[PDB]
Amino acid sequence: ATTVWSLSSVPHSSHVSTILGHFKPIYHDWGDDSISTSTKHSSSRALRIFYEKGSYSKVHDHRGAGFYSRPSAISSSVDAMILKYDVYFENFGFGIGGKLPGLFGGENGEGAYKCSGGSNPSSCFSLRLMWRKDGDGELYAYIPTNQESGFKDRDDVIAHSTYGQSLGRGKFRFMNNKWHSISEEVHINTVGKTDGWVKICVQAEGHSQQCYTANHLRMRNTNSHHLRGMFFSTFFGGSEKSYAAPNDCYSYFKNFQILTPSHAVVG
Repeated sequence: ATTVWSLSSVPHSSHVSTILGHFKPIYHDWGDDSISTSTKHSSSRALRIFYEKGSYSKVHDHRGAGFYSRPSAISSSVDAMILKYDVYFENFGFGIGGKLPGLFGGENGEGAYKCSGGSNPSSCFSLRLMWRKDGDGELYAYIPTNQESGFKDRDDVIAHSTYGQSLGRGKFRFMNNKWHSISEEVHINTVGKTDGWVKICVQAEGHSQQCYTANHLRMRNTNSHHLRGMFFSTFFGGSEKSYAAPNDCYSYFKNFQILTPSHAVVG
């Protein structure tokens, strides 16, 4: 597969706009106060996100960070994409869950950035990861309501009426105080079919790779929708205090890559 974009490290800068420079263009960025850089766990200077004890999505300060990234090298009709990155969890403390970066797509414009929170218009899909209780991982998908028959009753699905769908929860798990290599391979559906899929592999250093494949997915209902790039998103929650971070804790990200393999749907 062809690598169209990568980001090994971030510069040692106090200016967040410079820290995030090679992610650009970015859209709907937030969380400056949580963003810094660190070589504590790696030779490559990593993007570091701070989550203050007690923080979650609704807390005003130090609750994490978010932005959509659409590197210019990505063409406008990409139907298959692989996102890779390394993440270190420091002092987790996973509480009852939070967000991690994943891919997103949809319309070519602002419509693509609307699939989060309580919002799921027919302009986008988003495929962030989440951690959960005890560091269990999942695909956390904002996808169209018209999924295949019986979708909600799938063994790999914990559905929600308004928020994201939990796919594959517990099939991989995140470990405190370790690096993890993460890959998310996404092939969006043929329009008119539920033949899209997502394969996530996670490997904590020292341990065996664990992979989960979500197949028979619908991401789009129209042919003008495509994969657009990375939805960088990380914070605890959830929308209420029960999701508050139990600890002052930190995540570190390095070695970002986006590849574009040949599109291959699975019916």
